[PDB]
Amino acid sequence: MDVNVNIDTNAEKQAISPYIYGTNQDFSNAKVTARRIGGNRSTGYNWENNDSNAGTDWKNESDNYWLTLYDVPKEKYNEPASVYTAFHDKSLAMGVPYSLVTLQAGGYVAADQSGPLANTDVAPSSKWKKVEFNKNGPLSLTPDTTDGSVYMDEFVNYLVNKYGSASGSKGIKGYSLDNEPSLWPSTHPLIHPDKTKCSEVLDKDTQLAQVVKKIDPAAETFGPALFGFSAFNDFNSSPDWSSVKGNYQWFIDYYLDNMKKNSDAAGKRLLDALDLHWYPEAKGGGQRVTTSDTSNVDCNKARMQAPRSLWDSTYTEDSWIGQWCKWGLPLIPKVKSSIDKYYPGTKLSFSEYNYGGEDHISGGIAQADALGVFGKYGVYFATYWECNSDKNNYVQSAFNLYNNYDGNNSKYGDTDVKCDTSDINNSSTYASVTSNDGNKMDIIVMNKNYTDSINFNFNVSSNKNYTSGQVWGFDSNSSNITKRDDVSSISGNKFTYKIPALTAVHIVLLEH
Ligand SMILES: [Ca+2]
Ligand SMILES: [Cl-]
Repeated sequence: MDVNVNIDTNAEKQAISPYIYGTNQDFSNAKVTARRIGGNRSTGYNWENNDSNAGTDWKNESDNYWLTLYDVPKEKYNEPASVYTAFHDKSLAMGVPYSLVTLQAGGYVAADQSGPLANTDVAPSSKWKKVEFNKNGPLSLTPDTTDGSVYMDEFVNYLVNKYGSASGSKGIKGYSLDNEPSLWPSTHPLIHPDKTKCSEVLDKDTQLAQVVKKIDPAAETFGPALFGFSAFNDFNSSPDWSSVKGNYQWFIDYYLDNMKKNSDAAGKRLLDALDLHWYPEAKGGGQRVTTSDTSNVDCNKARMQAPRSLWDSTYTEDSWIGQWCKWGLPLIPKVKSSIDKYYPGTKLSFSEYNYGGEDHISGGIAQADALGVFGKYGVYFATYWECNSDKNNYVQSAFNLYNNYDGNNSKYGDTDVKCDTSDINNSSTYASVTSNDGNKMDIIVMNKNYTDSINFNFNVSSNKNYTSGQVWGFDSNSSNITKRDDVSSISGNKFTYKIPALTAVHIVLLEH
């Protein structure tokens, strides 16, 4: 089929945030620009001794899981925050410019490593230390592990003491206000048996964000870290939602408006990034696309289309969101409208997401598309979450397609520009320019079609004169990014490139 692509390097310009190419889990061979330590294990992580609790993901088990996961040596097992310092040390060693780390708000953190806890061990008990936000006495780099409490200000202070402020080269840049708070009772029944109130989340986010700003005025806060659309909507059927709803379309408006009001009252921004998790509910072939089963072709197809629910008002996905909450899709324009109406200047983060089929071309194309979307639509931060025991070779290809396509860490541009394809069903196209190198334009082009090749007819409107194009890509035959044939000929900033089915490509155009 033929598809036209119209690029204008002087229209619809948008700064691409460098921190969209992040992860929660390290890749064996993929370039990242941001890393998070967060998720379910964060809520009951004790910084004083590194103990944590799995909650209902793993038998309410209190253990050394985070010590092993983050490769803390045995002689640092009892060093405060050794899990977080191993983590941020690795960020620095890798040259990764942004670490997002999680602080605790659930209410209690593991006191020991006694294994699976009984329902009788519900907090408060000898199994739990109480979280407090403020110590109200002098801070120590050697916190007391023998009392019944753990202090968040003392924790951040330890980290800043080691690394300095976020304003400097080594500082941790971001702090997450715990994790998935409306799921505290079902993920962490032993910490937080009761449903989380809208007023409770607001208050805890507000007070925890004030601790961060006190200790590191330059550090950024991420909240509320909502699990999914149900929490965006009515904070997962929060018992107090009816009484605080008023005119608010959804909990996101309530949350933004009140953080704005709370920030104005405190005299400083307390929320830097509205932080959200997005595991697509989109289905194909009767399956949610997050599945690892790639034998299901209609599921594979839905997977590559699913990123369209983030931005495209013409796309309808097969899900309960698509059926019952059409008002909330496409997601990013909706959230962006809420930000512009309730808390202007707030950034948007996706600290967990995963499109499934990680070891399949449909999983790589969907991941490549999600990364394009984040960059085109003003996402500040995003961190992929691993769902398939590191069987993620095509996910890694997508990351490398952007920032290490040639194995020499050549990267995508920092400025998104107008790049309109005539077929959004069968293709995705992103173009970028690099603010300090006018010699080049970078284009991501994917053929989402399962069987047919696409002749892409490119029309670049620019004052630059591009004369050569190089091409790198992956496809259904290999996750390995191979250098493909050069662009044939460029005449008057126009050229053609034929892409086979299920292929994702990075095109580099040069004036010279
Ligand atoms: Ca203590
Ligand atoms: Cl949540």
